[PDB]
Amino acid sequence: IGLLFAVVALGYSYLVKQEWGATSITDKPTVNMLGGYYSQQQFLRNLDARSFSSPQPEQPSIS
Amino acid sequence: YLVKQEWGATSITDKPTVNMLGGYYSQQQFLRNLDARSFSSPQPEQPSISAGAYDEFIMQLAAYDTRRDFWLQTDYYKQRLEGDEKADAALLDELVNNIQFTARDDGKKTNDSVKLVAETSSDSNTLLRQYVVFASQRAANHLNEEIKGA
Amino acid sequence: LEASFQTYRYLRTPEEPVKRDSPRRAFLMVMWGAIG
Repeated sequence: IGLLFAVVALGYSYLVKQEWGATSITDKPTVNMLGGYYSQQQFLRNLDARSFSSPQPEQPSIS
Repeated sequence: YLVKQEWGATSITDKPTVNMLGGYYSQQQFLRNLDARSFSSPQPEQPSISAGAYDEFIMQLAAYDTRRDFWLQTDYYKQRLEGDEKADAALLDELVNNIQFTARDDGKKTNDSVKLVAETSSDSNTLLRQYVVFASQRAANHLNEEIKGA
Repeated sequence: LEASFQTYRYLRTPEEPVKRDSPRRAFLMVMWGAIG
């Protein structure tokens, strides 16, 4: 009886599409690789908003 | 008798001294201690320079890519290469999974630790020392690039 | 403005897996064989 179930499982393994998995993990980007965007966001927040509106917000880093 | 013997070497590290950071300490203080606060008034909360350097060293020490590069550049792996691509990839994956990392927990106030596994004891400790040096070099390079961009 | 800039940093870079996660014929061999 065990051999029949073994053969059934073997055939099921032969029939199921094989799935290979690749895993990647990422983190926040470097300042250098952000490019001119870094300067174009600092012109918008570091000087404009705070000095000409005084909103006093709490915001994360550009990166 | 058939299973490959695995000897393990354990190291635990902490934040670097101010003296050993070199001119980087001055080059980051010129960038934060005077420039940002006085000429922008951002009012942020940031860790110490040594704390940031140690954080990046830990990030690059438990990073998988650092381990892959270290195992690719060592003679421990080049002399153990057979030639079959499947066998080579399996051996590289096993070698990188050999290195284990344990992060510090403030509840038990422990320290960051690494454990390296090799066939022999001499390789087990020599490779661990070389790996720590390689991780420190990569962290220093990344910090230098960050300084240049800022 | 710039057309494209990278907004990520690689710690785990994708690589060729060395073992399959699906079937795992030995796992299916032992499991359903012991059930019967």
